[PDB]
Formats: sequence, C-alpha cells, structure tokens
Amino acid sequence: YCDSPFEKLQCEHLQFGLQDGFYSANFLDDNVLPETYVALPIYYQHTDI
Amino acid sequence: ANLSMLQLGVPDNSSTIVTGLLPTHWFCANQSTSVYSANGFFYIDVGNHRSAFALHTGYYDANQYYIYVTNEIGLNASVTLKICKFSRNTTFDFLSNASSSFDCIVNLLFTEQLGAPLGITISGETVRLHLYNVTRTFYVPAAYKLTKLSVKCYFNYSCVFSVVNATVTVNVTTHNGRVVNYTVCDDCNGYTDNIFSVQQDGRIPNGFPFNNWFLLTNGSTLVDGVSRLYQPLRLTCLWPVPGLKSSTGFVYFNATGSDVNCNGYQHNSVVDVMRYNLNFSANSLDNLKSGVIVFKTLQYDVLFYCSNSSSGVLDTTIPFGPSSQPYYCFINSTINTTHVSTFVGILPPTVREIVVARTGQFYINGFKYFDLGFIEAVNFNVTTASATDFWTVAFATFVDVLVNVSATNIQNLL
Amino acid sequence: NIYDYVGTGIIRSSNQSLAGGITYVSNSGNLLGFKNVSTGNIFIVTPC
Ligand SMILES: *[C@@H]1O[C@H](CO)[C@@H](O[C@@H]2O[C@H](CO)[C@@H](O[C@@H]3O[C@H](CO[C@H]4O[C@H](CO)[C@@H](O)[C@H](O)[C@@H]4O[C@@H]4O[C@H](CO)[C@@H](O[C@@H]5O[C@H](CO)[C@H](O)[C@H](O)[C@H]5O)[C@H](O)[C@H]4NC(C)=O)[C@@H](O)[C@H](O[C@H]4O[C@H](CO)[C@@H](O)[C@H](O)[C@@H]4O[C@@H]4O[C@H](CO)[C@@H](O[C@@H]5O[C@H](CO)[C@H](O)[C@H](O)[C@H]5O)[C@H](O)[C@H]4NC(C)=O)[C@@H]3O)[C@H](O)[C@H]2NC(C)=O)[C@H](O)[C@H]1NC(C)=O
Ligand SMILES: *[C@@H]1O[C@H](CO)[C@@H](O[C@@H]2O[C@H](CO)[C@@H](O[C@@H]3O[C@H](CO[C@H]4O[C@H](CO)[C@@H](O)[C@H](O)[C@@H]4O[C@H]4O[C@H](CO)[C@@H](O)[C@H](O)[C@@H]4O)[C@@H](O)[C@H](O[C@H]4O[C@H](CO)[C@@H](O)[C@H](O[C@H]5O[C@H](CO)[C@@H](O)[C@H](O)[C@@H]5O)[C@@H]4O[C@H]4O[C@H](CO)[C@@H](O)[C@H](O)[C@@H]4O[C@H]4O[C@H](CO)[C@@H](O)[C@H](O)[C@@H]4O)[C@@H]3O)[C@H](O)[C@H]2NC(C)=O)[C@H](O)[C@H]1NC(C)=O
Ligand SMILES: *[C@@H]1O[C@H](CO)[C@@H](O[C@@H]2O[C@H](CO)[C@@H](O[C@@H]3O[C@H](CO[C@H]4O[C@H](CO)[C@@H](O)[C@H](O)[C@@H]4O)[C@@H](O)[C@H](O[C@H]4O[C@H](CO[C@H]5O[C@H](CO)[C@@H](O)[C@H](O)[C@@H]5O)[C@@H](O)[C@H](O[C@H]5O[C@H](CO)[C@@H](O)[C@H](O)[C@@H]5O)[C@@H]4O)[C@@H]3O)[C@H](O)[C@H]2NC(C)=O)[C@H](O)[C@H]1NC(C)=O
Ligand SMILES: *[C@@H]1O[C@H](CO)[C@@H](O[C@@H]2O[C@H](CO)[C@@H](O[C@@H]3O[C@H](CO[C@H]4O[C@H](CO)[C@@H](O)[C@H](O)[C@@H]4O)[C@@H](O)[C@H](O[C@H]4O[C@H](CO[C@H]5O[C@H](CO)[C@@H](O)[C@H](O)[C@@H]5O)[C@@H](O)[C@H](O[C@H]5O[C@H](CO)[C@@H](O)[C@H](O)[C@@H]5O)[C@@H]4O)[C@@H]3O)[C@H](O)[C@H]2NC(C)=O)[C@H](O)[C@H]1NC(C)=O
Ligand SMILES: *[C@@H]1O[C@H](CO)[C@@H](O[C@@H]2O[C@H](CO)[C@@H](O[C@@H]3O[C@H](CO[C@H]4O[C@H](CO)[C@@H](O)[C@H](O)[C@@H]4O)[C@@H](O)[C@H](O[C@H]4O[C@H](CO[C@H]5O[C@H](CO)[C@@H](O)[C@H](O)[C@@H]5O)[C@@H](O)[C@H](O[C@H]5O[C@H](CO)[C@@H](O)[C@H](O)[C@@H]5O)[C@@H]4O)[C@@H]3O)[C@H](O)[C@H]2NC(C)=O)[C@H](O)[C@H]1NC(C)=O
Ligand SMILES: *[C@@H]1O[C@H](CO)[C@@H](O[C@@H]2O[C@H](CO)[C@@H](O[C@@H]3O[C@H](CO[C@H]4O[C@H](CO[C@H]5O[C@H](CO)[C@@H](O)[C@H](O)[C@@H]5O)[C@@H](O)[C@H](O[C@H]5O[C@H](CO)[C@@H](O)[C@H](O)[C@@H]5O)[C@@H]4O)[C@@H](O)[C@H](O[C@H]4O[C@H](CO)[C@@H](O)[C@H](O)[C@@H]4O)[C@@H]3O)[C@H](O)[C@H]2NC(C)=O)[C@H](O)[C@H]1NC(C)=O
Ligand SMILES: *[C@@H]1O[C@H](CO)[C@@H](O[C@@H]2O[C@H](CO)[C@@H](O[C@@H]3O[C@H](CO[C@H]4O[C@H](CO)[C@@H](O)[C@H](O)[C@@H]4O)[C@@H](O)[C@H](O[C@H]4O[C@H](CO)[C@@H](O)[C@H](O)[C@@H]4O)[C@@H]3O)[C@H](O)[C@H]2NC(C)=O)[C@H](O)[C@H]1NC(C)=O
Repeated sequence: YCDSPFEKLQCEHLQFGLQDGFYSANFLDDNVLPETYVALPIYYQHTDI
Repeated sequence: ANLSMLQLGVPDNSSTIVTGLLPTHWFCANQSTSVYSANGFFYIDVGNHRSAFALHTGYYDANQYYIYVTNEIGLNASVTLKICKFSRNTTFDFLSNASSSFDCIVNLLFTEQLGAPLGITISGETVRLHLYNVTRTFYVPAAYKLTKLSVKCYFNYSCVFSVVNATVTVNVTTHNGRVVNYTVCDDCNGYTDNIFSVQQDGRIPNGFPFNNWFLLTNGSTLVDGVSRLYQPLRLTCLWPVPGLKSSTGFVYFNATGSDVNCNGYQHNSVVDVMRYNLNFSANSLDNLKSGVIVFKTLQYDVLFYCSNSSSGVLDTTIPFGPSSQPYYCFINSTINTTHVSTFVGILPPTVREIVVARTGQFYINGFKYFDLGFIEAVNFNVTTASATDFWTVAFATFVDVLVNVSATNIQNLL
Repeated sequence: NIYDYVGTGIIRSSNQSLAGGITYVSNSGNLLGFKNVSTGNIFIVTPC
C-alpha cells in the first residue's frame, strides 16, 4: 500500500526495497482547481445552443 | 538655430511645420563650469581656442557609455567624437581628458566647412548626429540615462551655444535655399504628437512617438518582440488639420486636387491606403458625431453607419474615443429599388483610427471588417459645427520595414 | 489562460517600476509575470 512517507518512494520508483544514497522526490496531488481568464479588451455578447 | 535646410528637412520655397528636438535660445557665459540637465546641444566655433562638450550621468559606472566631443584649432573644424567606457577617470579638462578608451562604438575625426553649427541629440536608445550635410545614427545601449551635460567654452573666443529641453514646435520659412524665419508656437497645443514633416524619399522622421498608428493585420495581433513586417509606412503627402466639412465632396486617392495642402516633401504617384486620425477628448459629451460614410464602387455605392440598437432604423451615429455601451454597425446598398442591409460587427471600446485600402478592404483599429471589390473615392460625411474632427489624413504605400513592437504599439522603425 | 498562455501556478501581487511590455516570458516559453493594462501594477506567477 502506498500510504507511508517511505512507502511512497518505492511506489514512485516501481521497486521493492531501495539502496543507500540520495533520491529525488516530488509528490504531486490530483485535485480540482479554479480557472482564471485575462484577455485584451472587448465587449461581451452571448448565445446558447 | 538658423541652420541648414537638410539639418531640418524642408524643401525650397515653402513653409512647413517642423516638430521635434530643436534649439531655441543661445547662451553667452564665461563661468567656465556649470552642470546642466538637457538632451542635446548646438554650437558654433570660429575662434582660436580649445572647446569641448561632454554628456554624462550623475555617478560613475563601469558599464556605461559616455559621449565626448572635442573641437581642435586649425583651418577647418577638427572634431573628435568618442563614445565608450572609461576607467579611473578625471576631474575635467580639455584635449583628451583620458585615454581609457577600450571598447568604442564610434571614434572618428571630422573635417567639415568652418562656420556651420553641429549638434547631438538623444531619443530612447538612439543617438543622432547632424553634420550640416548628412544625418548619421548609432544604436548605443542604455543611453536614456545620459541626462546631465557639462559644457565648457568661453564667450570672448567667438563661442556661443544653445541647448535643448524637449519637443519644440516651430514654423520655418525658406527662400532661395536659405532659411528666412524661425518662430516657435506658444499656441499650437498638441501638435507635437500628431504633426511632422515628410523627409526625402517619403520617409518618416526619426524620434516620432507613434500616437495612433496601428499595425494592420489579417489575423492575430502581435504583442511583443522584434518582428520583420510588410506595412504601409512610406508617405507621399500629408494633410495637417484638414477640417473636413459636410460640403467637401469626394477624395480621389491622389494629392493633386485643389484643397490638398501637403506638408514638407510632396511627390506624385498612386497610393494604396488613406490613414485617417480621430481627435477626441476625455469627456464623452460631444464625442457622438452624426453622419455616414459613402464609398464609390464601380457599380453601386455603399453606405456605412452605426447605432446602439439591434434594429438599426432610428439612429445614425459614429462615436469617437471611449464609450460606455455597445454599438452595432451595418451596411446599406440599393439594386433596383431594393434596399439591402446586413450586420457587420461591433466597434471596439475605443475607436481612434480608420484605414481604407484601395482594393476594397476596410480596417478599424487595424482589423478587417468587410471587403468590397474596388474603391475609387471616399466621402466622410460628418455633420459638425466647426473644423475640429481630424488630425491628419495621410496617403501611403506598402514598404518592407522592421518594427520594435511593445504593448501592441510601435517604438522604432528601420 | 493569460494572453494565450496556459499552465498552473500561484499568482501574487507586487509593486515594481517597469515600463514597456505587458508580458515577461522566460527563454523556454513559460510565463513569469504580466501587467494589468488599465493600471501600472504587475503580478508574479510561480509554480507550486
Ligand atoms: C487624381 O485622381 C483623380 C480621380 O481619378 C483624377 O481626376 C479624374 O480623373 C478621371 C480619370 O481620367 C476623369 O475621368 C474622365 O472624365 C472625362 C470627362 O468627361 C466628362 O466631362 C466632359 C467635359 O469636360 C464632358 O464632355 C463629358 O461628357 C463628361 O461629362 C460627364 O457626363 C456624365 C453624363 O454623360 C455625367 O454623369 C452625370 O452628370 C449629371 C450632371 O450633368 C449628374 O450629376 C448625374 O448624377 C451624373 O451621373 C458626369 O458627371 C459628367 N462629368 C463631368 C466632369 O462633367 C470622361 O470623358 C472620361 O471618360 C472617357 O474616357 C475614358 C478614358 O479616359 C474612357 O474609358 C471612357 O469610356 C470615356 O470615353 C468616352 O467619353 C465620352 C465623353 O468624353 C463619353 O460620352 C461621349 O461624349 C461625346 C461628346 O462629349 C459624344 O456625345 C459621344 O457620342 C459620347 O459617347 C463616352 O460615353 C465615353 N465612352 C465611350 C465608349 O466613348 C473619364 O471618365 C475625371 O474627369 C477626373 N476628374 C474628376 C473625377 O473630377 C485626376 O486626374 C488625378 N490626378 C492626376 C494628376 O492625374
Ligand atoms: C490581407 O489579405 C489581403 C488578401 O487579398 C491583402 O490584399 C492584397 O494586397 C496586395 C498588396 O497590394 C494586392 O497585391 C497587388 O499589389 C500591387 C502592388 O504593386 C507593387 O508590388 C508588387 C509586388 O511585387 C510589384 O510586383 C509591383 O510591380 C509593384 O511594385 C512597386 O514597387 C516597385 C519598386 O521598384 C515600383 O517600381 C512599382 O512601380 C511599384 O510601386 C498592386 O499594384 C496590385 O494592383 C494591381 O491590380 C489592380 C486590379 O487588377 C490594378 O488596378 C493595379 O493597377 C494599378 O496601377 C496602374 C498603373 O498605371 C493604375 O493605372 C491603376 O489605376 C491601378 O492603380 C495593379 O495592376 C497590376 O495587375 C494587373 C492584373 O494582373 C496587371 O494587368 C497590371 O499590368 C498591373 O501589373 C502587375 O501585374 C503584372 C502581371 O499582369 C506584372 O507583370 C506587374 O509587374 C505588376 O505586378 C495589387 O494591389 C492584392 O491584390 C490584394 N488582394 C486582393 C484580393 O486584391 C491585404 O493586403 C492583406 N492585409 C495586410 C495588412 O497585409
Ligand atoms: C541665426 O543663426 C546664425 C547661424 O546660421 C547665427 O549666425 C549668423 O549667421 C548669419 C548668416 O546666416 C550672419 O548674417 C550675415 O552677416 C554678415 C556679416 O558680415 C559682416 O560682418 C563680418 C564680421 O561679423 C565681416 O567679416 C563681414 O565682412 C561683414 O562686414 C552679412 O555680411 C550678411 O548679410 C550681408 O550680405 C548680404 C549679401 O551679401 C552677399 O552679396 C554681396 C553683393 O551684393 C557680396 O558683396 C557679399 O560678399 C555677399 O556675397 C546682403 O544682402 C545683406 O543686406 C542686408 O541689409 C539690407 C539693408 O541694407 C537688407 O535689406 C537685407 O535683407 C540684409 O539684411 C548684408 O549686407 C549676413 O546677414 C550673421 O552675421 C551671423 N551672426 C553672428 C552673430 O555672427 C546668428 O547669430 C543667429 N541669429 C540669432 C538671432 O540667433
Ligand atoms: C577674454 O577676452 C579676450 C579674448 O581675446 C582675452 O584676451 C584679451 O584679448 C584682447 C584682444 O586681443 C587683448 O587686448 C589687446 O591685445 C593685444 C594683443 O594682440 C594680440 O592679438 C592680435 C590679434 O587681434 C595679434 O595680431 C597680436 O599679435 C597679439 O597676439 C594688445 O597688443 C593690446 O594692447 C594695446 O593696448 C595697450 C594699452 O592697454 C593697456 O593700458 C590701458 C590704459 O592705457 C588699459 O586701459 C588697458 O586695459 C591695458 O591695460 C597699448 O600699450 C598697446 O600698444 C603698445 O604696443 C605698440 C606696438 O604694438 C606700441 O606702439 C605702443 O606704444 C604700446 O607700447 C596696444 O595698443 C590689447 O591689450 C587683451 O590684452 C587680452 N587679455 C589679456 C589679459 O592679455 C581675455 O584675456 C579674456 N578675458 C579674461 C578675463 O581672461
Ligand atoms: C525656389 O525659388 C528660386 C527662386 O526664388 C528658384 O531658383 C531659380 O528658379 C528659376 C525658375 O524658378 C530658375 O530658372 C530656370 O532656368 C532654367 C535654365 O537653367 C539651365 O541652365 C543652368 C546653367 O545656367 C543649369 O544649371 C540648369 O540645370 C538648366 O540646364 C530653365 O530651364 C527654367 O525654365 C525654362 O523652361 C521653362 C519651360 O519648362 C518646361 O519645360 C521643361 C523642358 O524644357 C520641363 O523640364 C519643365 O518641367 C517645364 O515643363 C520656360 O517656360 C522658361 O521660360 C522662362 O523665360 C521666358 C523668357 O524667355 C519667360 O517668358 C518665362 O516666363 C520663363 O521665365 C525657361 O526657359 C528656369 O527659367 C533658376 O535657375 C533658379 N536658380 C537657382 C540658383 O536655383 C528655385 O529653383 C526654386 N526651387 C525649386 C525647387 O524649384
Ligand atoms: C481636438 O479636439 C479638442 C476638443 O477639445 C480641441 O480642443 C479645443 O480647441 C479649442 C481651439 O479651437 C480651444 O480653445 C477654445 O476656443 C474657444 C473659442 O471661443 C470663441 O469662439 C466661440 C465659438 O466659435 C465657434 O463657433 C463659431 C460659430 O458661432 C465658428 O465660426 C468658430 O469658428 C468656432 O467654431 C465663441 O462662443 C466665443 O465668444 C463668442 O461669444 C461671445 C458671447 O459669449 C461674444 O461676445 C463673442 O464676440 C463671440 O462671438 C469665442 O469668440 C474659447 O471660447 C475657449 O475658451 C474656453 O476654454 C478656456 C480653456 O479651458 C477657458 O479658459 C475659457 O474660460 C473658456 O471656458 C477655448 O479657448 C479649447 O480650449 C480646446 N479644448 C480643450 C479642452 O483644451 C482641439 O483644438 C482639437 N484639435 C484640433 C487640431 O482641432
Ligand atoms: C572625460 O572623461 C570623463 C570620464 O572618464 C567623462 O565623464 C565624467 O565621468 C565621471 C565618471 O567616470 C564623472 O564622475 C562623477 O564625478 C562627480 C563629481 O562631480 C564634481 O562636480 C560637481 C558639479 O560640477 C560637484 O557637485 C561635485 O561635488 C564634484 O565636485 C561625482 O559626484 C560622481 O560620483 C560621486 O557622486 C555620486 C552622486 O552623484 C555618488 O553616488 C558617488 O558615490 C560618488 O560619490 C561621478 O563619479 C564625471 O562627472 C564626468 N564628467 C566630467 C567632466 O568629468 C568626461 O565627460 C570626459 N570629458 C571631460 C571634458 O571631462
């Protein structure tokens, strides 16, 4: 199971047990995010289909 | 200065409106030291003495370019211009302060006719050089910091010099190849940003802040970066303060009529565009002009107008400058008593420039809206109580250029 | 989605004195900061 802080390194490197030395780690997280929109000036006009 | 024609760019037997960095007032001083703030200088030397001028900032820097000009006594004008960095330096002195020159863009020696003034001016990162017969240009980086000016010359040795702050508008009259008069508008407000004088070969003068000169495009819009392009930026005439009225008529794509008063040089050819220019104020009380635009196609006329309602039947207006509510625009035409109308689009939030090509295309703010087949003349019917609607009306032709775009504007031109 | 640039990151306000463009990109196509056109304030964009 990939839950523990050390159980995630193996789960990321696809390996059962790891050697000694330095390793690179960066754990992302999938979620939902708000959205922003900035554009050059123009007026607003809408339609529905 | 009461100086040569080519140093100003005016033809024979005419009276133009020249704008830019120009010298106004001479000095006669003997204090031998005074630190000024300026952007250029003019001087005349005929005396037998050592005279030198120099431009510098307020503090030492080892990565800065310092201009330095030194005249030398002879039979002609011996001039030594040097533009480069300096090591441990000087307090001040004539005749080559310090030979610490190690990476110099320009290091020359001039021998020109005695009795002719010289000058150096700075605009952005561009350094000009007037020489009474030619106008050179160098591109030295980080040259907008050079604000101070350390002038050192004496009056008894036949030495008078002027100095420039900024952007003076003048009125120069020429006759038989010599300038006759030189007067400065205390009136004539706003002329410094919309009026210039066309140089030789139909070029556009350097150091002109492009106010409402947009980049024409068929697709997307450029935002930043240097981009080689192909734009109509070579004039054949210019009509300053036209004062178009409601009873003028048509204009026929050539400046050989009876009402055209070109400014500066004026060739004769056939043009491709007609760049208009709109004069508007910040307030929005009388920026709502009632009128139409009448084209002239080979078969039938086309009528263009805009309104603020979806059913464009009860109004006919064209706004200038900023607005507050959307406006819709239409097109009218007739084919055997059959009035046909269609919807074209919506004006941008601020209308400032209008361009009409000759092959049919019609641009607003540098964006195509529709396209006719072939246009012969344009009648800009606007009802107004005075002559204040437009700044200039310029004819142009397509020419390959190189543009430094910043924030959807034009900085330089080459 | 800022001037036809897409990605992710945190947008914070700041106050710097810069005149010129309204988009400062790196040499690898990523944004580093834009500028509201109707004022002079800029903004900073960094990955999280
Ligand atoms: C800068 O750019 C400017 C814009 O281009 C430019 O200025 C303009 O340049 C144009 C290009 O050259 C130029 O156009 C030419 O104009 C000639 C002038 O003719 C008219 O004026 C003379 C008197 O000077 C007159 O005798 C003649 O009949 C023409 O009068 C016109 O009559 C029309 C009606 O018939 C009339 O239309 C109606 O008018 C009403 C009022 O009366 C009312 O307003 C109506 O609403 C309106 O529809 C029109 O208004 C009037 N025009 C004037 C000015 O009074 C044209 O002759 C010339 O066309 C001929 O030449 C071209 C080639 O150049 C040919 O291709 C073309 O087919 C024409 O050839 C024949 O021409 C004759 C007339 O000459 C026609 O009729 C014959 O007439 C004979 C007797 O005269 C005889 O009866 C015959 O049987 C008739 O058939 C004939 O049909 C034509 N075709 C054929 C196959 O034969 C051309 O259009 C324009 O004038 C310039 N000026 C402007 C626009 O103000 C400027 O030059 C540029 N700058 C520089 C430096 O270059
Ligand atoms: C958005 O997209 C749209 C898409 O359409 C774009 O619209 C197009 O825009 C282009 C750009 O203008 C249009 O293309 C043509 O441009 C010509 C410009 O002429 C220049 O440049 C060309 C390009 O290399 C040169 O080959 C020319 O020689 C000329 O060179 C210039 O520089 C030289 C440097 O030394 C000088 O020596 C020259 O003198 C010159 O200054 C125009 O001329 C084209 O117009 C032609 O067609 C018109 C309609 O057919 C004619 O009316 C017109 O005649 C004009 O000139 C005579 C001269 O007396 C006048 O009397 C007329 O009244 C009129 O004013 C031109 O006629 C040429 O073509 C016909 C038809 O082929 C020939 O029969 C003529 O003999 C004449 O010669 C040309 O063709 C012959 C071959 O037949 C060649 O041998 C000769 O060398 C000539 O090339 C035209 O405008 C293009 O048409 C536009 N699209 C459409 C659909 O119209 C927009 O621009 C885009 N927007 C943006 C912002 O980009
Ligand atoms: C404006 O900027 C200029 C820089 O461009 C500043 O310098 C002035 O530059 C002007 C020329 O652009 C100078 O004007 C000339 O002044 C000459 C002075 O010469 C006398 O003095 C010198 C010593 O200073 C001496 O060596 C010499 O021998 C003279 O004694 C004038 O000579 C000249 O005008 C005179 O000559 C013209 C035409 O003469 C030609 O033809 C003759 C044959 O007819 C021939 O013999 C000559 O050799 C020559 O080839 C003549 O038409 C003039 O007539 C005037 O007077 C009548 C009335 O009698 C009048 O109707 C007419 O319109 C003329 O006004 C005259 O006899 C030039 O004017 C000026 O001197 C320079 N200034 C200084 C201080 O040096 C200038 O300072 C700037 N000004 C300001 C206000 O900022
Ligand atoms: C800024 O201004 C000037 C810019 O040039 C600076 O230098 C001064 O320049 C003036 C004009 O040149 C000088 O005035 C005369 O200078 C003559 C020298 O000529 C030179 O230049 C000519 C070309 O023009 C050249 O050909 C020549 O070879 C030289 O190189 C002097 O000769 C002349 O002296 C005359 O006057 C004296 C009397 O003057 C004294 O006494 C007065 C009271 O009586 C008093 O008011 C005066 O102020 C002064 O103290 C006269 O004795 C001389 O005649 C003698 O010689 C003849 C033979 O030639 C003999 O026959 C006779 O019996 C006498 O024995 C002569 O007629 C002028 O001085 C001025 O001198 C320059 N200044 C200095 C300090 O030298 C000026 O310095 C600058 N200002 C500052 C503050 O720095
Ligand atoms: C600004 O104004 C100043 C003056 O304030 C102008 O300076 C002078 O302007 C005068 C005319 O405006 C010039 O006179 C001209 O002289 C020419 C002859 O010069 C020849 O020889 C000299 C050497 O001595 C040489 O350097 C030069 O290049 C020439 O080869 C004449 O050509 C000219 O007009 C003559 O021709 C016209 C007809 O012109 C038509 O036909 C031409 C083809 O032949 C064609 O190219 C033209 O475009 C045009 O379509 C003719 O009508 C003239 O007749 C005159 O004389 C009769 C009496 O016989 C009289 O009735 C009539 O009314 C005319 O007065 C003439 O034969 C000029 O005469 C003078 O040279 C200028 N001086 C200087 C120093 O420049 C200055 O030019 C103006 N600025 C500009 C940009 O023009
Ligand atoms: C780009 O657009 C901008 C838009 O603002 C424009 O800026 C303005 O430009 C004008 C220059 O034209 C600036 O100057 C103003 O001029 C006013 C002129 O007043 C005289 O004329 C009045 C009417 O004349 C018009 O109408 C007649 C027909 O009636 C027509 O023939 C004329 O040609 C002209 O079109 C007239 O009312 C007035 O006095 C009359 O009435 C009295 C009775 O009251 C009578 O006794 C008189 O005999 C006479 O008949 C006068 O004769 C001037 O009034 C105005 O002054 C106001 O503003 C100044 C400055 O703010 C104040 O100090 C002052 O107290 C007034 O409130 C002003 O001087 C004008 O200032 C510009 N606007 C701004 C905001 O700067 C640009 O010029 C355009 N660019 C180009 C190139 O055109
Ligand atoms: C000959 O060559 C020199 C360069 O080699 C050209 O330009 C000079 O460049 C130097 C730097 O390389 C400039 O040096 C400056 O000196 C100032 C001293 O100014 C004196 O004069 C003013 C008024 O005339 C007095 O107020 C002042 O007290 C001095 O007596 C310094 O003020 C500058 O740095 C110091 O001040 C700044 C603040 O401005 C501090 O921040 C610094 O830490 C430091 O304390 C600066 O170093 C020099 O001004 C330039 N001009 C001249 C004439 O030397 C010359 O143009 C070139 N040609 C000639 C004819 O000299």
